[PDB]
Amino acid sequence: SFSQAVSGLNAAATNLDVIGNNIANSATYGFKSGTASFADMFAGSKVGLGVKVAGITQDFTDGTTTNTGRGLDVAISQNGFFRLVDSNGSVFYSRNGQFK
Amino acid sequence: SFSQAVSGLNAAATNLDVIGNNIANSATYGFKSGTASFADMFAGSKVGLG
Amino acid sequence: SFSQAVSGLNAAATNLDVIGNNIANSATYGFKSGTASFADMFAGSKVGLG
Amino acid sequence: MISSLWIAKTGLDAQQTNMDVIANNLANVSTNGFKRQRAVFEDLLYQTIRQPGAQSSEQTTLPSGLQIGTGVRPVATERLHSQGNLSQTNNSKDVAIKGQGFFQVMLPDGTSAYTRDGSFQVDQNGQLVTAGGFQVQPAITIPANALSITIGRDGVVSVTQQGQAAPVQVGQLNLTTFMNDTGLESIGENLYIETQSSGAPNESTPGLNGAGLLYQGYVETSNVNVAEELVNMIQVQRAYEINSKAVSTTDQMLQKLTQL
Amino acid sequence: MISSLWIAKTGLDAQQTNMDVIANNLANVSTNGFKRQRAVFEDLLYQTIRQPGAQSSEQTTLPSGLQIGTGVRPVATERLHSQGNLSQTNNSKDVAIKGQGFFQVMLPDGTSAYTRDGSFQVDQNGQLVTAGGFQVQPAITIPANALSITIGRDGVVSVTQQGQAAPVQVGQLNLTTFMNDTGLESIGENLYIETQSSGAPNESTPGLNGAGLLYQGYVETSNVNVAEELVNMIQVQRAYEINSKAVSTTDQMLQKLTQL
Amino acid sequence: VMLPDGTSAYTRDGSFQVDQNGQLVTAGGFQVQPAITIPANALSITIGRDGVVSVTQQGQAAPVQVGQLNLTTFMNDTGLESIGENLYIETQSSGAPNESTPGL
Amino acid sequence: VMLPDGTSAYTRDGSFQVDQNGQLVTAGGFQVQPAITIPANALSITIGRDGVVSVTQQGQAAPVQVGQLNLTTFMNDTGLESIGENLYIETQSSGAPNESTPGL
Amino acid sequence: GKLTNGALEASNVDLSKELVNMIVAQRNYQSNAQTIKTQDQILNTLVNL
Repeated sequence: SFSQAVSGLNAAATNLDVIGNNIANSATYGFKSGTASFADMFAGSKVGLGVKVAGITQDFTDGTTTNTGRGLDVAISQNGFFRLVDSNGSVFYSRNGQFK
Repeated sequence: SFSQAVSGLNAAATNLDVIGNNIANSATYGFKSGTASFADMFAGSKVGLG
Repeated sequence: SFSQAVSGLNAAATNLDVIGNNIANSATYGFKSGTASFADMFAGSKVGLG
Repeated sequence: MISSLWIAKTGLDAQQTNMDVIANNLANVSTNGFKRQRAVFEDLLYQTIRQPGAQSSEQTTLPSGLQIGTGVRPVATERLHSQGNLSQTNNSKDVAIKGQGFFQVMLPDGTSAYTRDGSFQVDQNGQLVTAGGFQVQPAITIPANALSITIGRDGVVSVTQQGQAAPVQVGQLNLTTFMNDTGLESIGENLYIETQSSGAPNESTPGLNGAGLLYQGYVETSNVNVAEELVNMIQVQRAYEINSKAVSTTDQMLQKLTQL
Repeated sequence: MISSLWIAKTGLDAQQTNMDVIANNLANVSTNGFKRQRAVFEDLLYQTIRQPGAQSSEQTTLPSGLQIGTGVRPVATERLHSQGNLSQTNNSKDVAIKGQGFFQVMLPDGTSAYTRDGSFQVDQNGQLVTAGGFQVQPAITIPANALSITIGRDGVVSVTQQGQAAPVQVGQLNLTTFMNDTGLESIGENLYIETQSSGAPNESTPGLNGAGLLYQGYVETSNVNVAEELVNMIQVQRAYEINSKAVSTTDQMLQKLTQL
Repeated sequence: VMLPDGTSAYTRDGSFQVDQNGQLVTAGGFQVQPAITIPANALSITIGRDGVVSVTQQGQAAPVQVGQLNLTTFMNDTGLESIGENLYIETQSSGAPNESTPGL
Repeated sequence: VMLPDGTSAYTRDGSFQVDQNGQLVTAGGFQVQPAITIPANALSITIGRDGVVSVTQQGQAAPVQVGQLNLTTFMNDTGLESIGENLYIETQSSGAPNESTPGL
Repeated sequence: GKLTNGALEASNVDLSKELVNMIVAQRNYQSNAQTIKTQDQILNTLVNL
């Protein structure tokens, strides 16, 4: 009966780990809190194989804007992103507004 | 899995140092205020690392 | 059975935030005061679910 | 090689199955839209040395016969389709169903399944899909540049466009009810399919024909009672230990018989 | 001396190797840049008393034959080159590598080893050497009267002297990758060397061709999780006890046979 | 799995490694029959629910398929001769294997 | 149980396999007389308390009846002549078999 | 959305929500870990006989 329990043990650890991540990234500017979701798995019927992580979703509710002064910063009121490029040619999308 | 908390504690304590330095160095004529900046990290899976 | 306590805390927190919003928006010209209204839930059997 | 040994083995297997189902129920306590499992057994056959109520003479009958059991047999590990608590999330793309029914889902092979956990996402094509890539059977497609998505008490779902000063309906989420909800065989990822135990599913609008109601922003938690799973575990452990004691006693008596 | 005894001996040896691997993983839970190892087994041959699918008659075939296993053999003990976590050590000469790749190093005899460590120090002559006396192959040297050493996100590393009001570039920290990182054989003092299982090393600047990136002032911790190691210890202990009990049963059976 | 002599065996043991050529071989040095060749400079390797196997590379902003993992079923899997290292070879008691994509 | 030479034999040890053609056979290649044939790629097999047997396909939600598993009784079971392969043959002491559906 | 000069976003993380969820998560881990201990003793009793 270790197989059912060990999988459940890992699932609880992952849920706890994500909570720690959401609680450590506080006061970060371009950050959206994330939560994990699970889903059971049965081989056939009457047999249980435990539980597996069904992906981690992020809640994209916009945060409260702050009047940090300065001139080289900007916050997007509604849905949207900034498009950023690396020297290698990759494309990265960000929500943070710290510019220098 | 202490990597989440130990990274957070260092960031939080560093913020106290910056705030403490700013309030301590008040009334200094040639003084410009400072402020920290954070950024999350992701190494492997979607779960954050602090 | 943490569902009721969790729901109660969230409901209590929402009331406090709305009250904070109303007092913070004082001395604003075009503003109408806000207020939150609650409602109980029942889906099981004669026991409040929050 | 002994009837007592075989009976004790059957008892040990029954207790092992009970412990396994308890462990499985305890494992996914945080899984949304999860209905716990209860295992039910039954007594096995009986060997009748003397027929009960036998005609012992011309005018007298045996008050009770002589029967020896052959152990226990697990009937089935059924799933209790109870009602779970509705949490609070304040999201826009997740709906909780309060009452009875299921959401219909089109599996990749082509068949259809039914789910109880409402937490929908949007694929790159813009249609409403659940966590796992499966798209909803009525194929509700969310148009781009959508300001907000609202879902009413009934199945009607509308989306507020950029302008037009009025929301526009985009589809309807009919839900399907069954007759033998506990007869649906379960596959992974919170899915159910129908068999002969459950009747032919009937789809209907929410709030009619005994169907439930759709609440936006909530989620249906698991109906696992961890407060009593522990005491059930204690009882299971004690029963298993006592059956092991019975096996040990049988072994000891066999040894001290063959030591002649 | 008997088949069951030999099978149980092989099982005991396999469990002993598993326990040793678990102990070794747990011992260096704090070593920087350590990659854990996992043991993989596979069962040995089978003696076929009756050939499966044999032609028993003119038309009847055996649905299944008679085969007896010979035991279990530990095929391999492989490193798991996952991505370790990073910490804030706050040293100017500490570098962490995110992604995949290795820092090259030169052994005293002359060959080249590869490492994942980042605790870089300076020898007495001003050459960038690692903990142990080995020096990096590209032969990067740090001049005296150096104020600060800054290592960029890519391989460029610069130093600042007292004056000149501008940094001066010293060298490039190219890193090498392999087709099969798992095939590298480990040696002492946290090093890896090329073998036939892994492909010929390919050297590149960080950030190109799938190579990782360098972060200054960080250090990479071992990829060992203490949570599951304890449950693995429990399971391996139970398996070892079961195998020992099987040995005891075989010995008792043989003794009762020869008591005649 | 293709044995070195030329014949084919079957297995359920999921533990895949890559040789120096990038081929997806099982633990032991035997390559899978469809010969899925994992390319170098691979940022990540993903295997879907079906047989599709894709690799996310440095650029091109899109995973690229490098093969597929079909699996073969038998009419009667009990009657399979069992050689060592987790391999089975088809016999007369088990019909000719039929390959298929996963999930169908 | 149908013997290879053509005669019929009766047994009680229920431990069945599946041949390469799907015929429900016992351990030893002897096939059951009512010829219970299991179609290929069957998800699972369910035998009711009575003599009915049905397999399930994928994406059908309707088990298909494949045959009827009748069992024969005797006037005197003690009179059956036991042979090897764990089988019994009828004799003159025991009457002719009268095959009947289970439960009746 | 409409941009705004001289502004930055918060973290949209509610400490009240996160702290209580940590209490619930910890109990779930212990309850699961209780099963492993129970299963070990079930096997332990059987081995000793």
